[PDB]
Amino acid sequence: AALLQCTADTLADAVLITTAHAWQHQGKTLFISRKTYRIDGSGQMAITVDVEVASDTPHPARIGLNCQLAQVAERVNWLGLGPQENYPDRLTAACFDRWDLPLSDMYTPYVFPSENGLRCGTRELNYGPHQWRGDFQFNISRYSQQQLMETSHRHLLHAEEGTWLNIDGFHMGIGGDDSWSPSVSAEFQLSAGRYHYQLVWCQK
Amino acid sequence: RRDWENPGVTQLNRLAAHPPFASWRNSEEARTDRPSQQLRSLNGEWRFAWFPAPEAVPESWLECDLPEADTVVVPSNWQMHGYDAPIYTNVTYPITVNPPFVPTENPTGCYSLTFNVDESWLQEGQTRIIFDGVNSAFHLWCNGRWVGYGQDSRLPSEFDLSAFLRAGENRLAVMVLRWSDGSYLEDQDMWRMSGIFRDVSLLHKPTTQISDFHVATRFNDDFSRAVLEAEVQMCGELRDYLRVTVSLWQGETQVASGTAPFGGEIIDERGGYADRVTLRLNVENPKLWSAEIPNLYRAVVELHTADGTLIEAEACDVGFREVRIENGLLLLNGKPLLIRGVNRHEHHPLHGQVMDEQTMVQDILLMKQNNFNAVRCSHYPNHPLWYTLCDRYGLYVVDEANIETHGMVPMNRLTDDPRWLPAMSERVTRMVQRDRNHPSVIIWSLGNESGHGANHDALYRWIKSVDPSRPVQYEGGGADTTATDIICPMYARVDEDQPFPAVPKWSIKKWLSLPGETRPLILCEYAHAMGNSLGGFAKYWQAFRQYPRLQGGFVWDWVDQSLIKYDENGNPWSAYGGDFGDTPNDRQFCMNGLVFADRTPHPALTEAKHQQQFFQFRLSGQTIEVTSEYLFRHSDNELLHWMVALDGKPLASGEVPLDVAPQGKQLIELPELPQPESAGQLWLTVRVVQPNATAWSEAGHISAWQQWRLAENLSVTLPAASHAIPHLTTSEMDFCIELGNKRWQFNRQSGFLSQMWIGDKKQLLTPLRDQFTRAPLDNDIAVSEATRIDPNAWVERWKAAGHYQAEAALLQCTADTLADAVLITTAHAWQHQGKTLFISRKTYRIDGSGQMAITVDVEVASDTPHPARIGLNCQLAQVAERVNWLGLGPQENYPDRLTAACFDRWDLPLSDMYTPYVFPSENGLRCGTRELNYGPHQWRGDFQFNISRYSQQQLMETSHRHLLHAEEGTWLNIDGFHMGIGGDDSWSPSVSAEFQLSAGRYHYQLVWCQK
Ligand SMILES: CC(C)S[C@@H]1O[C@H](CO)[C@H](O)[C@H](O)[C@H]1O
Ligand SMILES: [Mg+2]
Ligand SMILES: [Mg+2]
Ligand SMILES: [Mg+2]
Ligand SMILES: [Mg+2]
Ligand SMILES: [Mg+2]
Ligand code: NA
Ligand code: NA
Ligand code: NA
Ligand code: NA
Ligand code: NA
Repeated sequence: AALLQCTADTLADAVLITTAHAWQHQGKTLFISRKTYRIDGSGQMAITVDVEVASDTPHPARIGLNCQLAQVAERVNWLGLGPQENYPDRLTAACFDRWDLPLSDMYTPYVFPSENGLRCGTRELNYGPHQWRGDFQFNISRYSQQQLMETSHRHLLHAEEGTWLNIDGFHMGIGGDDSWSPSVSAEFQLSAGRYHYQLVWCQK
Repeated sequence: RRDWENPGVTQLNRLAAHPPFASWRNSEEARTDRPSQQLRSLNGEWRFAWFPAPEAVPESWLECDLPEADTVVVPSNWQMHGYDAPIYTNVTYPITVNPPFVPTENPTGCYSLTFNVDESWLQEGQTRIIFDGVNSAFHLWCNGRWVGYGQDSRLPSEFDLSAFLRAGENRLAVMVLRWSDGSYLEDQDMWRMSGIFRDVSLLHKPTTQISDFHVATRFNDDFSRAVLEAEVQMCGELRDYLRVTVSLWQGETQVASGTAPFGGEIIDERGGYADRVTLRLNVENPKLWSAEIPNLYRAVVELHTADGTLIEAEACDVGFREVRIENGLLLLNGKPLLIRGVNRHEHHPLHGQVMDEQTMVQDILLMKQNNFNAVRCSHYPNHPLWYTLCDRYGLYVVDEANIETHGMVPMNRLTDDPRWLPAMSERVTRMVQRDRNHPSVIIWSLGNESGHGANHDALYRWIKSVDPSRPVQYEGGGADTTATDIICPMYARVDEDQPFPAVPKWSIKKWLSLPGETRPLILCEYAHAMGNSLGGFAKYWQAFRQYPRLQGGFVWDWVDQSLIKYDENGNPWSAYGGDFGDTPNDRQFCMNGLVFADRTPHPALTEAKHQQQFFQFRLSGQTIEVTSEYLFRHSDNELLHWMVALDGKPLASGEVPLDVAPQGKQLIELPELPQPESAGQLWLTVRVVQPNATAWSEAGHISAWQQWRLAENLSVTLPAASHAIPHLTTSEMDFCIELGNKRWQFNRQSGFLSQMWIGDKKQLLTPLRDQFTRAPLDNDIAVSEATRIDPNAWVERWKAAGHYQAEAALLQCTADTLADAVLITTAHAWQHQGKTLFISRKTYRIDGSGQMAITVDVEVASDTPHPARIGLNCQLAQVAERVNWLGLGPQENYPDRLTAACFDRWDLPLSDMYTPYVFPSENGLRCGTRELNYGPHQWRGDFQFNISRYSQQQLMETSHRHLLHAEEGTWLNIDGFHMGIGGDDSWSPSVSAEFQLSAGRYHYQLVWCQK
């Protein structure tokens, strides 16, 4: 990430932070992310994200945010598709409802670890004292993506401190027509060029 | 007798049907297709009188011209001259359905002509009269004596006048009935007119003459050898000294010839045809005919005495081609066709159903220029010159019998009735008899929308027996009945099934594989081009290219059937159904063309040209792969032009000749290019240009194109700090922002941008407000009527939900002062009777450079019908001469109809940004636009827009283009999102799901600035 802009403004009942960043590689701009964070008297933090993805870069795996929360909580409660793991091209069986599971059920122990446990079509997510509202896809677990990608076998994974939360505005399909060639259908690739998503993070 | 109310009497004294004759008496004139002294035209000024019924015609008319008659031009349709009204009805008959009777008030047209006959014509031989087209039935008298009668408005009726004429002056009297029993078989979707609307001629033939001739061409396995076989029949004095010589010419060279006496092979216990002879000519390495290379030979048929006297000669152009269906594919000269077709009615806005050479040529040129290779004679045999022109210019033809009984209930009531077999047989048999020697004709059709009756089965078999060289098709009764060799549905969708009981229209892809099915599938009609339509056209072409057995289709249709009317002032205007007092009527349903009645294209034409391209392209790296879809020719008149531009600015370009064999591939490696560090998207556009003119196009004609995005360099460079900060002033009713010479005013009661000044000049006539509706397209209205609401049509669903009348409720309107800008925030709710349909949340950020950034986020209730658009609109005070944009163009393009458009910088006169569809609706949109410039304004983002002098409300409220009036200023519609236009059909919802705005939440953003 390269910073382009970072400003702060006060409005009548809130403070507005505005940022812009570019992600580059070998001098090429891959992605540009523009955001606004508006924090109001109610304590709700409204996050707006507008991303540009260069047309000539391979369509990305996801367009989201992530962070490592300091806390660990017993349950995960959401209003979205579930209860089990579901992805864009594999979510027909999931149902829109209010689901509540222990944190570990939000992690899928595939023998060869990878991105896993996403839930799509979520409008509200509750974890510890935190609540996130919007229309997004998310995964939450004790393992960073970095770990999952560096680890060959599930038995060798170790819970990190805290909880890693990935909240996505958009996520690529998983494919599977075959597993020895590109198998994600065009309609599930993030090829729109410009994406927008918005979330509200507030306290419970 | 009322022979016009008796399907058992379709003619009286009519001569047998046959292929075009001219009775040349010199073989070289026949070879050259020069005029024949023995074939005269009686076209010109005739005498005419109109009567309300046949009972009103006075007997004196048989012997004398009526003083009150008018002199009129023939051929013509009398409605075109104003004698009575033409009627526009689609399915329902124009007369009460009570076969075989017709109304007793039945417009009768009394035509007459005094003409000359030279004595020589009467000293020997036979003199006949030929009426190429009389609608719908007629009695003929010559010199006051009754000659005969004929029915079938679309084929020639011939009568021998030998015994009725005299040297010098003679007078014809033709009593034409508008309605007859033949009308029950002429219910095609078109204007219902009448008269002597095709040519009238007089032909002299010798007493011993060629009465028919059939030419066939058969080949060996690889088409390197052929045998032309010509069966010739004579009438007259049969004698042993007679012979027939058939000679075959390629230009001035005689390639083959055969001579034989009459007397065919023994056929049965009683012998053979002593009045027939079959000549067989071997032809080595024949030049084959196709729509791609219409190679033709000339066959001259000489009837002569053995010792050398030519009696008469007949002739035809011959195209060596084989048509056959094998293994489920329609093959032409052994290769599978891909039909880029169109249905074409014979229509002229001034002349009605009278066709002329110019018009026909004009149409074939445009068809070819637009990548069509085939035409369906919807729905009757055409004027004879049509076939000659398709044979010479090269178009594949589906010749269709003049049989349509759509309005019956059920549709096969007459076609399944043995009593109507005779009438139907004539329509099929006479067509085959006349048109069987034209190579352009590749498929015979039994007629249209007449259900499926046993009469169809019988006639299907008759053709199969008499002419095994062409497949027979017929759509009625479900498009895959036992009366068709080809599955030929109308408006079947690509992926979507429409399972109507008894006659379902399956997805074409699914249809091919139903249990036991094996036939090829070619839609006889698809892509209903009514108004702003052709949405989803590319979906059909992708399917056709992907599945071998999907062999194309015929678009509906070529030309709008509008008619010219004149206003008080005498200015012409385009009329449709009901415009002549005609009722019941089907309004605008008569206009479904790719082109306007004067041949001006509608925007959809470029979409068809593009999807129908003959060259396909793939890009890998800087290697372009060109694939030819031609089956027979090499790309010998083609060059590849390539150009790279950055956001519309040319950076490089070149040309490469194309050398690709039919079905072949050519790899083209592009040069090291521009790697610009400057911001923007690089775009590659390639075009195939024909350097040399052809019979159908001018030098430089563009036949195909394609575009691809190449490298993109996203701008990361920051705007230069401004030495200014807009000032805000507030009152209870407004928020006013000032910056330099600029000012913005926002109304606090409505929540909208009410005015803007540049300098001190007001810029808006109406505020900028959200818009979620469109002036409905023909496809949105479909078959809805005020008198008969269709609740499933889009327009009706939007109406019912209140979209057109919902009112914006202000939920919030705030102003904030930033470090370097003023920020206005608003939110509105659109509601209708208790229900919140849409919520619009926006921010307007006006900074120190004078730019206004607008962000819009809309929510759409999931249970309201998906809206036509999600955008803003306003009436600008200025009117500027040009419109310049960076986006898709240059022509009108919509989400489901934009493949043909190319992204570039376009600049057109304002008026070009409006599409004058006869029936007004939402029109002129251009999609995928990044920057729009109009006068002093500039708008940037990623949107679709239209701009014109006509409001959506005005377009929605006016039924005819000629009644529209430019409003003050210019109306601009800038959409974040716009619904597809549809058109798979125009009488049901046809917009594909992926083109409906059903996302629930929508985001768009624009920046409005100056210059
Ligand atoms: C309106 C449908 C029930 S019939 C539909 O009408 C169209 C009108 O342009 C064309 O005539 C089509 O051939 C016909 O199938
Ligand atoms: Mg009759
Ligand atoms: Mg000779
Ligand atoms: Mg003589
Ligand atoms: Mg019809
Ligand atoms: Mg009507
Ligand atoms: Na891994
Ligand atoms: Na095909
Ligand atoms: Na029509
Ligand atoms: Na060439
Ligand atoms: Na209208």
